[PDB]
Amino acid sequence: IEEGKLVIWINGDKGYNGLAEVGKKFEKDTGIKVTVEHPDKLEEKFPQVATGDGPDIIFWAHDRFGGYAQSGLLAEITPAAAFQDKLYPFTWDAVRYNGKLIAYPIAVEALSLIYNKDLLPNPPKTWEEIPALDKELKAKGKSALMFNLQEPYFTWPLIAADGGYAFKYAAGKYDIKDVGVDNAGAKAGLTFLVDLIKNKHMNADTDYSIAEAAFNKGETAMTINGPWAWSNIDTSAVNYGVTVLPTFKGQPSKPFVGVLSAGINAASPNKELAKEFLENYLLTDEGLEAVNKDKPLGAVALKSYEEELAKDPRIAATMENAQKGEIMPNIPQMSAFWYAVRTAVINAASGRQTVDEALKDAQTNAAAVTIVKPIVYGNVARYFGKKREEDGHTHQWTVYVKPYRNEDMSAYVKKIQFKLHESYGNPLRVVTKPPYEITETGWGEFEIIIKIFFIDPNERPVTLYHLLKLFQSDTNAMLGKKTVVSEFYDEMIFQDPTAMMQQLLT
Amino acid sequence: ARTKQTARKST
Amino acid sequence: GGKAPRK
Ligand SMILES: OC[C@H]1O[C@H](O[C@H]2[C@H](O)[C@@H](O)[C@@H](O[C@H]3[C@H](O)[C@@H](O)[C@@H](O[C@H]4[C@H](O)[C@@H](O)[C@@H](O)O[C@@H]4CO)O[C@@H]3CO)O[C@@H]2CO)[C@H](O)[C@@H](O)[C@@H]1O
Repeated sequence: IEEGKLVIWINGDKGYNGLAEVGKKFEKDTGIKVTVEHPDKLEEKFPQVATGDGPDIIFWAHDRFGGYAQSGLLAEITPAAAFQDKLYPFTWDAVRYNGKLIAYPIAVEALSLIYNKDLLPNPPKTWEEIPALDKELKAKGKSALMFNLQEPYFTWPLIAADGGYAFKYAAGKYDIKDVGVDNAGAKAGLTFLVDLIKNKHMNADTDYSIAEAAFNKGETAMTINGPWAWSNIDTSAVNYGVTVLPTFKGQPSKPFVGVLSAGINAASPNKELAKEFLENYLLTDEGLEAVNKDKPLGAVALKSYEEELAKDPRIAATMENAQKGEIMPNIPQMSAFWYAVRTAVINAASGRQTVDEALKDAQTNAAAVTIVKPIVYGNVARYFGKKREEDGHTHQWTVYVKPYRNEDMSAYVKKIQFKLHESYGNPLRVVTKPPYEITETGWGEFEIIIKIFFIDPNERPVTLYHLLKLFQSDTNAMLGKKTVVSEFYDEMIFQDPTAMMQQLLT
Repeated sequence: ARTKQTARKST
Repeated sequence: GGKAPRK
């Protein structure tokens, strides 16, 4: 990652232009250029890199930061007590993982019901009214309700209303063996969603763009969305209200509450510059104002500015919904939960599965523990000045497997076996301690079979296949006999590993 | 254990 | 085994 520069990653639905303005002010004072980017799937891309060209700062809801901290991707932020007192202590709790602060909290987010005051003067208090309301609106060429059915974030409040939950809290922590995805409450909620689609009140294909376009053109009376969505509605001709989500079975819809958070990349050489920008430029009245102006943040973590914005009824409604909802866990298993429920809702909504089938798989998938160990492997190969005439060897090479992160791989790896071509003596080379590598000379390329064994003999060994590369394929580097580096990134995946093995992997 | 379903990336 | 200068 380039030094004397800040690269920031924020999601494309947030005020990235507003953030850029805070970056320009930072550049004005320090001379340090801030580059704000909104890459697709940044929250999936971040671990793949973070890095070479990974960001200095990453923005997301707090739910994903626990997984990043487990992998060791985040720097422990070091805000002074004077600074911590300026933000709401609730927001600090959301960015804490294993007793340590791993991100700066920016703003509290919750979904609200947004409705067209011209089309729908009195919004419905219940989900159960919406079919009737839609039939009445369909007669006038309009629809009652359209929201993102592709992302479980938007459908969860309905699923959770009558008893759906992610992880049961027990013994002072989230119990990841107790998932609340296929109980009567969850089934009732998703069934109500599936029935809306079966009855033509909603369309399984509806995504963020379609719902937003539909509501903002006055085609649908209602949508479900967060504060970030208000800017585009302002630009439209729609008179909108932000209100409490409809009740289901007489119980409030329970949106998962998000704390938009800024993490500092552990690989960043600009940790001090990141601290300065986040503490003294973004998390200020003027800084949050520039971002909020672009796309509203919700209830900001900075007390001073939250008090200035608190009187906005749209924020009051946001916090009303937040209070009836649940703070998202930040634990690593939240990733698995979100993917499982995304599958369940899309399959149930499309009609590939029944509600019972879809939620039974999600129950299993949400509880499936996956531990990922990124690795690098391959070879370096150096050309001799000239061919050694005795055995015709032209190259010295090292084949190797290394952890991608700076860790002791021998904590979970028992041994690595490198199977060389028959032309070598003792072709089965076994390495029981690091470094996991074999150095040799030769004349020829050939496939090396690499077999990685784990301390738990029941944990199935990983087999890798590597073509030992001696000769450069690039023509200019071929003419120049330049040193060959053929190495590959890969991730070893451990599924529901034994208790012993989980400790060794973490 | 297993390798990720996503193809290996050259570095 | 498939060994050659380039494979
Ligand atoms: O499955 C294919 C899709 O995978 C990707 O989406 C994943 C994410 O990688 C997961 O982290 C998770 O997403 C959660 C998210 O963690 C959580 O914060 C919340 O996201 C809100 C966000 O708080 C809010 O600020 C605003 O941006 O809306 C977001 C919701 O759209 O909820 C998410 C779950 O809906 O799970 C999803 C899988 O659903 C990838 O981003 C997609 O492009 C891809 O299709």
